[PDB]
Amino acid sequence: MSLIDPRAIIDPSARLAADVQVGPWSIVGAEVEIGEGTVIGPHVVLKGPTKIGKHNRIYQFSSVGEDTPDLKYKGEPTRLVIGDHNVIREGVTIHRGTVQDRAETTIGDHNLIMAYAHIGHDSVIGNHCILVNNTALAGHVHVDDWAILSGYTLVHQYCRIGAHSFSGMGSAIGKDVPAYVTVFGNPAEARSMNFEGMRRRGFSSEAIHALRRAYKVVYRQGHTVEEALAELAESAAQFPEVAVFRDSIQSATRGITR
Amino acid sequence: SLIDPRAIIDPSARLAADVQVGPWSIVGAEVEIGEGTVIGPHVVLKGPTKIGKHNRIYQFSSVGEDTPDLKYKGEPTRLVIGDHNVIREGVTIHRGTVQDRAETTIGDHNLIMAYAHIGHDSVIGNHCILVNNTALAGHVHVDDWAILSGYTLVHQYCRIGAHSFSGMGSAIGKDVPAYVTVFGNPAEARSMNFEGMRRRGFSSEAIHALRRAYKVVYRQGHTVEEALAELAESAAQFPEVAVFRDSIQSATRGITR
Amino acid sequence: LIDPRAIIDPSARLAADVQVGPWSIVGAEVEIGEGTVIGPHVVLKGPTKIGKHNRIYQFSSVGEDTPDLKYKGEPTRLVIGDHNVIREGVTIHRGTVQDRAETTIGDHNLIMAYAHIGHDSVIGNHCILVNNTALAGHVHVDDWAILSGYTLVHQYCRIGAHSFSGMGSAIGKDVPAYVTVFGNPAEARSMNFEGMRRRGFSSEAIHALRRAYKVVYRQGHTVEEALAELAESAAQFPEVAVFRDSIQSATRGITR
Ligand SMILES: O=C(O)CCC(=O)c1cccc2ccccc12
Ligand SMILES: O=C(O)CCC(=O)c1cccc2ccccc12
Ligand SMILES: O=C(O)CCC(=O)c1cccc2ccccc12
Ligand SMILES: O=C(O)CCC(=O)c1cccc2ccccc12
Repeated sequence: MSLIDPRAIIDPSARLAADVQVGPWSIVGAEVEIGEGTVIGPHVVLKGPTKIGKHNRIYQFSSVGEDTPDLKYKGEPTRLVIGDHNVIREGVTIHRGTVQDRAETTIGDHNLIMAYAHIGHDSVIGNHCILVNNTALAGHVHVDDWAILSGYTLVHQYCRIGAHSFSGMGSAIGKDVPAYVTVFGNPAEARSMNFEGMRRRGFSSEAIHALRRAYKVVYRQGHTVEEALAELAESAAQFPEVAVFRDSIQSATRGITR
Repeated sequence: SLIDPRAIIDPSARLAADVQVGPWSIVGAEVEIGEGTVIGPHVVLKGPTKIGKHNRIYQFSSVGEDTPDLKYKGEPTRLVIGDHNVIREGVTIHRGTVQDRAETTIGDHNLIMAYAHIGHDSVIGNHCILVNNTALAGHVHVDDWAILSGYTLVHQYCRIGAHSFSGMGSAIGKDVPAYVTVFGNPAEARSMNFEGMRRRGFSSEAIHALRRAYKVVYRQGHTVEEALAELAESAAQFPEVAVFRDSIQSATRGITR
Repeated sequence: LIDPRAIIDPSARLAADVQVGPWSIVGAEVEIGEGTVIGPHVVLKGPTKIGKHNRIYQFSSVGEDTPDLKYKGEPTRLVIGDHNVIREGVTIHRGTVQDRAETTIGDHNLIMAYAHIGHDSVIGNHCILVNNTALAGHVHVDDWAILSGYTLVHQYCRIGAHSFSGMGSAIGKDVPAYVTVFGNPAEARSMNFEGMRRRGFSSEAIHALRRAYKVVYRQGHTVEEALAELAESAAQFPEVAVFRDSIQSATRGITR
C-alpha cells in the first residue's frame, strides 16, 4: 500500500518505510522517519528530528514536529517520538522537545488526537489516550494511559494527567489530576471517578469499590497526603488498580486537583 | 478558467458550470457543488457530500471528513449543505453516522466563522451564526437565527432553539430553549434575545407574551410539567410562544437554567 | 527565495531578500519588508503592509476581510511592523470604515497558533498572544501585554502595558497596565512584577506600583479618588503614570 504523491516535498534525509502514503502538498522534512503503513494526508507539515512508528494516520493542516514558538527556547537538536496506531486529526500542532528540559516530546500507541489539539514541547503521552478538539497541553505535560481530555481542555505546564482520568469540556487544569479522577471547570475541580471508564475497560466490582474507598481516603477525610498514602498501602497491595491511584498521589509534583 | 488547474477534482464529482475552485483544493469522489459556489484555495472536500448554490468555503476548511468518533466504522454516510452559506477559515464539518440518520445537515444563509466545528449528525437550520471556534460535539440541532458566540462548546445531542444566543466561552450541556440567552461554563439562562426579536421585526404583543412565558418556565418554581400546562393558553394564542413551548417539550437533555 | 510553487500577484511589492514558501499566496496590494520569511501554505490578502524580519507560519490567513455583517467590501488596511512571529493557522482581519479602517500590529510581537486578531484591533510592541487567543474587534493591546492560551477579548476592550491574562480568561472590560486577570468572567488578582523585573524596573517604581494597585483595588476607593490619590506617585514615576493613564482612559470601566 505505498503511494508517495509527487506534489509532496520529501527531504533527501527523510526515511519512509514499507506501505507509507504521503498526500499532495505535504512536507516530509529533514531527519523525519515514518514507519510501516503510516498514512500522511495532504497539506501536512512534518519537521524533524522526528520518528513516527507504524500504522499512524496524520490529517491535513497538521504541523507535526515544529519548534516551540518562544524564541527563548532556541536550542537544537530536539526530538519528537510518536509510536504506532495513533490518529492525529485536522490541524493538530505537535512541538518537539527543548534542550532546557527533556529534549523530546513523546507519544506512545493507540492515541486519538482530534482536530486542532496542541501538544506542547516536552509533553509525554502514554497509550490509548483521547485528546478531543482543541485540547492544549502547554508544555512538559504527562498524560498516562486511557486518559480522556474533553474538547478545549487547557493543561498548565508540568501537570500530570493520571491513567483513566477524565476532564469535562473547557476544563482548565492547573494541578495534577490523579488516576481515574473526573475534573470540570475553570479552574478545574475534582468531581468523582471515571467509574464508566473503569466498567467499559473491564475493572472488577471489587477494584471499583476499592477505588471509591480510595477516593474518599484522599478527598473527604481531612488526612495529610502522607496519612492518605499509609491508609491506601493495604488496598494498593491488594488491587493494582488502587496502586495506580496511590502512585499518582505520591508522584504529584505540586499538589492534586481538589 | 474557474476550476484552478492545480485543484484535484475526482472524476465522480458533479460541479455546476460556474463553480470556482482555487489552487491546491480537493473535490473528492461523490462531492456535488451547486451553481455560483466559490471554493477557495487549500480546501479539502470529501463525500458523499452535496453543497448547494452561492456558498463560499475559505482556505484550510475540511468539509465532509469522517468523524473520528469510535462508533463510526466507515459506513457510507452523507453531508448536505444548502445555499448562501459562508464557511470561513479552517472550519471542520464531519458526515453523519448510521447510528443516527446517516447525515450531517446544514440549511441556508448560515455564517460559520473560523475554526468552527460541526460534528457528525448535527442539523443547522437557516440564518444561524457560529462565531470563531464554536464546537458542536455531534447530533446537535441548531434552529433558525441562533447566534453562538466565539468558543461556544455544545455537548452531543443538545438542541439550540430558534433566535437563541450564547455568550462567548459558553459551555452548553443542556438544551437552550428558543429565544433564550445563555452565558458561562456551565451555561446559565439569563433572559430572552429581545435585541434579536426586534432586529427580526417581531410584534410588541409577541415579545410581551414571550417575556411572560420566560417567567412561567424559569421564575415561578413550576416543574417543567407544570410550566408546560401553564404555557398551553399563550402557546395556543402566539406562534412565538408555541415555538418556545415546543423547544421545552422537545428538550431531551433538560433545559438550561 | 520565492518558491516557484507560490502565487505572487503582479501588484504585490516584495523587497530583495523576502522568502515565500511553496503553495503560499501573496495577493494584490500586499507589501512585504526586508528579511521577512513567508512559510508554505500561507494566504496574504491586502491592502496590507508587512514590515521587516517577520516570520509567518503555515495555514495562516493574514489580511482577510472580517465576516462581520457591518463590513461591506471597502478598501480597509492591515499594517504589521518588524520582528513579529505569526505561528500556525493564525487569522488577522483588516479594518472597517466604522472605526479607522485599519488593523495595526507593532514590533517584536509573538502571536501563537490559531490566535485571532479581529478587525480594527491595535497591538503595540513585545506582546505575546498565546495559542487560540481571540481579539473579537477594536481591541487595543499595549506594549509587553501577555494573553495566556484561549484568552477571549470582547470588542472595544483595552489591554494595558505589561498586563497578564491567565489561560481561558474572558475579558469584558479594560485591563489596566500591569494587572493580572483570570477566569470567565476575568477578575483582577495582582500586578505583573515578573514583567517589571523583565524591564529592569527600579525597586522604587515596583514599590510605587505595588502601592498604586492597593489604592485602586484594596482600599475601597472609587476610580476618581484613586486617580486623585495616584497623582503624586504618577508625576514622580513614569511607570505609575502608565498604570494611572490606563485607568483614566477606561470610560468602559476596569476589570475588578
Ligand atoms: O486520502 C487521504 O486523505 C490520505 C492519504 C493521501 O492524502 C494521499 C496519498 C497519495 C495520493 C493522494 C492523491 C490525492 C489525495 C490524497 C492522496
Ligand atoms: O461527553 C463529554 O463530556 C464532552 C463531549 C466532548 O467533549 C466532545 C466529543 C467529541 C467531539 C467534540 C468536539 C468538540 C467539542 C467537544 C467534543
Ligand atoms: O500555565 C502554563 O504554564 C501555561 C500558560 C499558557 O497559557 C501557555 C503557554 C505556552 C503555550 C501554551 C499553549 C497552549 C495553551 C496555553 C499555553
Ligand atoms: O464579544 C464581542 O464583543 C462579540 C461577540 C463574539 O463572541 C465575537 C464576535 C466577532 C468575532 C469574534 C471572534 C472571536 C471570538 C469572539 C467573537
